[PDB]
Amino acid sequence: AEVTQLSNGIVVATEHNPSAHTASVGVVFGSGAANENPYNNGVSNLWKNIFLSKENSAVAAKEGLALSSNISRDFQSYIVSSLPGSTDKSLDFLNQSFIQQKANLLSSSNFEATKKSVLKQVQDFEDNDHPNRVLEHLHSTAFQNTPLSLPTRGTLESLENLVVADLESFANNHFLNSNAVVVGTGNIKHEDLVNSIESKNLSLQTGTKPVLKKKAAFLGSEVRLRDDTLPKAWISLAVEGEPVNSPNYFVAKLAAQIFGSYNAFEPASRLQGIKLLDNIQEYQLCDNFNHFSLSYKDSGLWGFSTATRNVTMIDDLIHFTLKQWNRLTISVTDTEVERAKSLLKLQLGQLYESGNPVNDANLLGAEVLIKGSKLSLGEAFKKIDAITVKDVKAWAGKRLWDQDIAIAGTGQIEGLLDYMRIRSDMSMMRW
Amino acid sequence: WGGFSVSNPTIQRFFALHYLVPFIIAAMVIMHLMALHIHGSSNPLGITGNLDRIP
Ligand code: HEM
Repeated sequence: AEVTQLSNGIVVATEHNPSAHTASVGVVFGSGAANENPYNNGVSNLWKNIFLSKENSAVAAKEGLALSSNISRDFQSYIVSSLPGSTDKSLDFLNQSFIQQKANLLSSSNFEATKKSVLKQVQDFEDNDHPNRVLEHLHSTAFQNTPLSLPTRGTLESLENLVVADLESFANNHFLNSNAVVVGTGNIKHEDLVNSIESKNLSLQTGTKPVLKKKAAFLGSEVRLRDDTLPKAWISLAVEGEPVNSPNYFVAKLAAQIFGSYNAFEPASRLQGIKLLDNIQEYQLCDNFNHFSLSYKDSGLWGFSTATRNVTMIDDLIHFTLKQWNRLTISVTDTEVERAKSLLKLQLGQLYESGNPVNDANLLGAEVLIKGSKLSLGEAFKKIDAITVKDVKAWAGKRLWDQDIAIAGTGQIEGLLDYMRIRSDMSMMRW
Repeated sequence: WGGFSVSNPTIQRFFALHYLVPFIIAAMVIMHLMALHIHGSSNPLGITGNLDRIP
């Protein structure tokens, strides 16, 4: 439970844990899909793919190292996992790929083979992963003509028109030192890693800063991807949520826990202490749903996603769900809040403390890049337990009550009513 | 007429009937709306409205 972070020439962040069996090392840059353009959209995802290319991956496999990368909206990460003893050989492969081979990975035979793979990759996503496809379009319409609208995997049209030069241009503008953080998770000590880093000098493009842009903004709107050939309807609906480092960061996440997630086929899920379940189970309004409180640097999204085969009652699904959310402003109970606290801790714990260091790296990296530090799991619980019904009400009355929404859906959505009908349900009539 | 010409019997029965018919018209309007409901309204293009309806 130690969050150590020091700065020499580069900012080093680590979180050591005795028993772990393995150690993960990697660099996390403060720029992701939110930094791209509509035309070079997908460059970051492309970088990730060559970094994991058969060539670069085989070089690490001989050495007994495993590679992992993750492209997000606000950040980007390249991670190498190793045994606690080879904590130095991971750094050799890291530097060898970001300075030495930052020209060998970009060969005309490797690039074309990779491009052909991310194309079949992004295509497969759009053709079959409907729930994530819908969630991606939700960001697209909610944050249209703004940084958060760009999809992480990039679009097919911007991808196929991408060249080696675009990779370089992005790398020379974002893979900078002032826009990076070296992260180490597993079991290795902070002093053990910082020494191996401060050993090898050479700045390489120091003092250089990444380009600036315009602030992200939420726009109440919708995108309907109707497709009657699909056997279900997948929808996602949300309001402007909370950005990371917001006073209500936790109040929002708790609010989403109150309604939680559901799976009609799992006996135990049908028994949860969620009032909404009394309404949706009678006629089986859906196969599943899940609420979320997505947070990013400039903004976020609070809402839910759902999947259903009850195509003639989608209006009841949306109506009952929105009536429940109305409650947060006027009648949420003490016990609902308390149930949420307990469940929020359990989920927040299971995330922050998993038996996998690669997840730890992403969580640590993403946090330190935005606030310059990481809030300890024990510190979070103190904030969570401090939330009162009055807090949730004040939050809901500002973020949910009579506020614009963003909608996205695909499949048999003929039954999903017009925007104004959904929007009207964001409140209730009163004397 | 109820007699040799338009007289008292005539006007009294016409008032009674004037009061009645509006209610028969009301019943006919319901039958009119029932027939309207099974196929819905038409539109200015003269073609199907099934591809884009709003509440
Ligand atoms: C008291 C009299 C009447 C009432 C209350 C009434 C009411 C209605 C209503 C509510 C509609 C739907 C909205 C509209 O299209 O305007 C409708 C449709 C229609 N009515 Fe009437 N109506 C009346 C008399 C008549 C008469 C006299 C005719 C013809 C001789 C008629 C022919 C139609 C037709 C054909 C439609 C369908 C229009 C379309 O969808 O294209 N109605 N009426």
